[PDB]
Amino acid sequence: EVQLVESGGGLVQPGGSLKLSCAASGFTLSGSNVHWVRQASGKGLEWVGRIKRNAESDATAYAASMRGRLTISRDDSKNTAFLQMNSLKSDDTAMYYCVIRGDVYNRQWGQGTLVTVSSASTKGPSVFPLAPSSKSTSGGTAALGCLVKDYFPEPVTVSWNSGALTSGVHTFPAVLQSSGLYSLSSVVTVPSSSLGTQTYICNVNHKPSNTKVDKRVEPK
Amino acid sequence: DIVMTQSPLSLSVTPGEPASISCRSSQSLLRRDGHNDLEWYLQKPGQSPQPLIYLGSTRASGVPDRFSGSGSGTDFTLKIIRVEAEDAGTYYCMQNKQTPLTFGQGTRLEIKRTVAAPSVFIFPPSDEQLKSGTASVVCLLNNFYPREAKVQWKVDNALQSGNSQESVTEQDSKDSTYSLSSTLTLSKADYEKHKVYACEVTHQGLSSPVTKSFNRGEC
Repeated sequence: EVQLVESGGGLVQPGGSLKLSCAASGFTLSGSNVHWVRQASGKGLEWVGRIKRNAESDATAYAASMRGRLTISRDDSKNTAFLQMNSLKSDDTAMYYCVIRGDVYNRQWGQGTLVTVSSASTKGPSVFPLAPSSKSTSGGTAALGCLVKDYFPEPVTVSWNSGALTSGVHTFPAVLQSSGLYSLSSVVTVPSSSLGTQTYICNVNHKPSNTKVDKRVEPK
Repeated sequence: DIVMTQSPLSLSVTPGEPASISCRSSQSLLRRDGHNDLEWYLQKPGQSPQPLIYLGSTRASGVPDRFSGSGSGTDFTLKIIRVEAEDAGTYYCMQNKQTPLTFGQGTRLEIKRTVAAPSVFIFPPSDEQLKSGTASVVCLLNNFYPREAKVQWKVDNALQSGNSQESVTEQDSKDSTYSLSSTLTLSKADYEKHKVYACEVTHQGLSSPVTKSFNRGEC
């Protein structure tokens, strides 16, 4: 199998540092040119830097905006590429992507890792059920959900019935409240004839605060 | 730096109809071998960008016939001969001639479908949230098209202004619809002081605005 594991992201304060990691599985990184591209929430794509392959003298280039604050390297013994970012500013907040330019995984992007530059502290969410009721029934369809409130930073992952329930699911983009904390709802529309028999659990994970909650949403 | 100018910034195409995206480079991207150092990426909602075209006109692996890249030197076109619901997302052109690599602004492709009225559901604060000392009323607008929708909140006939937040999902890759969540934030004391919580929805697909409400304490 071919894979690109990305980590070393997360919450960091202004002026702080972060070392992002790009772990390759199934192919040798020393033979590829590794690039880094960021995307601020709802924005476009911005190249950050790259490290050429061994046969290309491991040559590095960096974005003008990241003015002598970047260090790209590779640990070939770990088969991993690194992006070291210093003196971080709030405008460096973005999803950072590792991009392979080579024989394998050519022009393909990793899932990315979210970097949040903020003076706000981590907060685990409160998970509340959005119970199905007559007010949440329209014909022979019922809607139900989970309110994932008061967390920081992003992201929050929500699944239903351990990934077995996907059809009719809408996990809403997080909205930053006036408190500086995020809140989201994840909903499901289901048949109302299944309300008393089928169990509906929402699986919430806020990795930044190590909060994992399996919440059963029951009618009434 | 090479500047990449994409055109249009958005477009709405009905499935089966063609789509064309322009990309203009500030510098020549032409190679000695006849190709161009120009790529096309698609970013689907909740996903990383994915390659479509490279060398100006070469399709990436698994990318079908309906997608084509053409142009030379500075003027580039991405064509989708027959648009499909799955094509919903943002398209970016990119130059890989030299460092820094540069992208166009991005083009959002909306899949145009038949007008669909939302299904509307209202959720009172949970007993568990009320226990924690807080109250959120959730109004759900499910699977609608177009995205323009208006939600009005009333608490005992009092128009709520500034105490609600909305969130819209991106266009669904299968049915081409949007979903919206509107949250009304109030203190537990204010929630307990009132009876009728009403969510009024206005959308093209409804002849008249639809109201979903509950009475606190089922009254």
